[PDB]
Amino acid sequence: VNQNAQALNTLVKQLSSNFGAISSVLNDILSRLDPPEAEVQIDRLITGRL
Amino acid sequence: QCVNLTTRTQLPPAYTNSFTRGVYYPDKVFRSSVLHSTQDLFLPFFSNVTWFHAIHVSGTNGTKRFDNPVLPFNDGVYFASTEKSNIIRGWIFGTTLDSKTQSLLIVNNATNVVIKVCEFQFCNDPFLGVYYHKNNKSWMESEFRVYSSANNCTFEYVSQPFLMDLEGNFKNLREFVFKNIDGYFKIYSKHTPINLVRDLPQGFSALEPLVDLPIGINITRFQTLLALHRSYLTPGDSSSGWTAGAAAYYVGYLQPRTFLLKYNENGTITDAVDCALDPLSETKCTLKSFTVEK
Amino acid sequence: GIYQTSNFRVQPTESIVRFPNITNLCPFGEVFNATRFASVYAWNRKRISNCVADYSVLYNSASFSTFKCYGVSPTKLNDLCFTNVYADSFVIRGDEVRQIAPGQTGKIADYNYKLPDDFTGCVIAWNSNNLDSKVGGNYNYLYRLFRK
Amino acid sequence: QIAPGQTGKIADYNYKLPDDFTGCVIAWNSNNLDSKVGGNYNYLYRLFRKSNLKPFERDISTEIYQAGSTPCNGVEGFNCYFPLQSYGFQPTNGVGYQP
Amino acid sequence: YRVVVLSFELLHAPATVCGPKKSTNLVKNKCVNFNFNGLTGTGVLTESNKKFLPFQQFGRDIADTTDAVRDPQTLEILDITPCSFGGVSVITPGTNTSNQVAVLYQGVNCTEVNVFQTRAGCLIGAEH
Ligand SMILES: *[C@@H]1O[C@H](CO)[C@@H](O)[C@H](O)[C@H]1NC(C)=O
Ligand SMILES: *[C@@H]1O[C@H](CO)[C@@H](O)[C@H](O)[C@H]1NC(C)=O
Ligand SMILES: *[C@@H]1O[C@H](CO)[C@@H](O)[C@H](O)[C@H]1NC(C)=O
Ligand SMILES: *[C@@H]1O[C@H](CO)[C@@H](O)[C@H](O)[C@H]1NC(C)=O
Ligand SMILES: *[C@@H]1O[C@H](CO)[C@@H](O)[C@H](O)[C@H]1NC(C)=O
Ligand SMILES: *[C@@H]1O[C@H](CO)[C@@H](O)[C@H](O)[C@H]1NC(C)=O
Ligand SMILES: *[C@@H]1O[C@H](CO)[C@@H](O)[C@H](O)[C@H]1NC(C)=O
Ligand SMILES: *[C@@H]1O[C@H](CO)[C@@H](O)[C@H](O)[C@H]1NC(C)=O
Repeated sequence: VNQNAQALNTLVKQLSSNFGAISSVLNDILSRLDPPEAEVQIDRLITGRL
Repeated sequence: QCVNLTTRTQLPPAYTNSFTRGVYYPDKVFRSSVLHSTQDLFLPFFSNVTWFHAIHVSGTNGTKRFDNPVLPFNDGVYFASTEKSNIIRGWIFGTTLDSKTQSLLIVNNATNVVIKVCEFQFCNDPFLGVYYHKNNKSWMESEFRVYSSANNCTFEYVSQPFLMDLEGNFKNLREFVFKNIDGYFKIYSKHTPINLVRDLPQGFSALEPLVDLPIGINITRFQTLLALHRSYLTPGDSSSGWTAGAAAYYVGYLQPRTFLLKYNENGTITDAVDCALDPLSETKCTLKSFTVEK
Repeated sequence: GIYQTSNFRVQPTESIVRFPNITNLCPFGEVFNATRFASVYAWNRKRISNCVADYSVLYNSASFSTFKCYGVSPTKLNDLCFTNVYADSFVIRGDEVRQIAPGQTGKIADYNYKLPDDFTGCVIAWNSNNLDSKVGGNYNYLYRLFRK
Repeated sequence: QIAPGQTGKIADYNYKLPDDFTGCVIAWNSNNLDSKVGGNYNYLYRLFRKSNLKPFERDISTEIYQAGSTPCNGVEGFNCYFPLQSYGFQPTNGVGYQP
Repeated sequence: YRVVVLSFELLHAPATVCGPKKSTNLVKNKCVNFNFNGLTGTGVLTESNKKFLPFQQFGRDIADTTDAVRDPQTLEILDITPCSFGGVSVITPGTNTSNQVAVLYQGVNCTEVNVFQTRAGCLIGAEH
């Protein structure tokens, strides 16, 4: 059980990482940047999260 | 208008231990019954904080002079005060502390707090002359002798007093943390009744935030404002001041540390662990738990 | 058998926004509704800071014959929180109003108050016929024609 | 501004380019063909529209825009403006202002 | 002509003059887009019995999702749950026998979606 809990916990914490992006919040980056740069930042976040 | 005092004569420094003091809430997020690790500017546990009497009697004759040293501001300051007569009134923050550069001023008199960001021309010994009225004596009239002139004021703040009225062994511990980050001056504070402890007491009290001033100025150095009840024109032989400076103030310096705070069910930080103090604390931080099994 | 084909969600249709009460009323009435305006050589700069600034009151009041903004559009000014705003209050003749804008010349633009070519801000004026004029002539507003 | 991913009065109100453009943009100076001594104002531009353009959308509407809260009804006035301003192309204009 | 020139300073310094922060009505117990003091999100809001200290604004019991938040206008404390999601499964016999299918919604109630509620989810089209 412990391992499985850890297995999930770490995963969710990976949502808080930037992976080189300006923000670990996709909504914040979009509400800030137009498509042609928000797309680069979202691509960085997608790479990290995938 | 300012009044010249005597030479400070560069009293030798004296240190004391800070037993688990200076911990503030880093965020405005309610957290309940969990352990959170934060890397921020904290006062390290069991550190040497330098302590000064408000009034020091050191001369052979018995001279009474304010110990109001001019002190640096290195990445935050933990300022504690043990007093009983409201003889500490505020602070000044700045880089040059003259008319050339802007500076921040905080004073507290009996009714409200005065916070100003201006180009004050401070004198060498800023202070507040305190006198009682002839019939009431309930409040304490203050004459401000901090700055010669002020120009280019860009901030003004008034609110409820930072320091409670202290008007006989009921000493009080006022703990504050000052930070200057990204143009915001952040103040954290806590007030606690103390009893029969000369120095800083052993225990854990978390500093709740007070206020964030968008001052947007550069702060490198700071000083302490004191209240003179005696007379500078005629200094008494003794007892004109307040019991030869029984009250005192301690200053320690914040440094970048990672702390493990324990939020209880009711949202208060009840305990902390400094990861770099000892190997036990390092193990506790690595395990994210206060208790460690064999 | 059993097959996981799609995913079920509930897409929302309405959005709600909550912010705390609007409190720190910026000094504007003391500038635009002021009883007296200084001369064109003791020009009134008033610094406005630490206050929330409502601009629709001005731009949608239709009492300003000039709304000329440089560097910023006048309709998105409500969606910005600047460091400071300097409110410049005076009275000037109408034919000279066209002289308060960057890059211009004239006795006011050259000998009263120069606006740099890189302005970011707004010039706004209203007709003060029934406020500043008197029957015998109001000569309390002074103007220079000569400078070195 | 004639390139994908850019913003401004033309990229938003005159010519929207999609971020995925394939093709070439070409432009040269036209001082001695377009500019006149008295100024050629035959080329008109927009400063205010209700919304940003979708790519390759060509809007030729001349409806008077509503800047205030009251309707314009095709008539200018207070907070009512025609959509198109003229350009002061002159042969003495600077690098920024020549066509 | 009464003239005012408003010069606006936009520098790399904190702002002291700000525009109005337009807010809207509260919608409780409904799946909505919410914006509380700058946090934007999607979810439902319910009344919470938690007590926030005066300096505290948000809540994170799990440290990865803001479970609760204090409303800016009215000082009431309201929590937040995610709008019900979950996979959709098709329960089918082989098509070589029949084209009738049932639909299972995993881990959802039969209100958000011949209905059978199981611990596995809401089943539609299959008889109990
Ligand atoms: C603190 O001060 C004492 C002397 O009072 C000294 O022995 C000790 O090394 C100091 N510790 C630190 C960390 O500076
Ligand atoms: C406190 O000080 C301010 C100026 O710093 C002064 O105006 C005020 O009157 C003082 N309070 C009282 C009760 O006099
Ligand atoms: C928290 O506060 C409640 C009363 O408000 C009390 O019942 C509970 O025991 C408290 N928990 C602590 C910190 O002891
Ligand atoms: C001036 O006063 C009028 C009242 O007739 C009001 O409508 C207007 O908004 C005021 N202007 C400012 C800048 O407060
Ligand atoms: C906002 O105003 C309402 C009354 O309109 C009041 O009940 C509420 O406490 C106020 N909130 C703040 C944060 O001042
Ligand atoms: C399945 O359907 C096929 C026709 O597609 C038929 O040949 C076969 O007999 C069927 N088998 C069963 C077991 O239903
Ligand atoms: C949700 O499912 C439970 C069964 O676990 C049921 O008791 C409850 O009524 C359902 N909720 C609604 C709103 O029907
Ligand atoms: C099962 O039998 C009980 C009576 O014992 C009845 O109440 C219930 O509706 C029945 N369920 C089904 C699915 O037939």
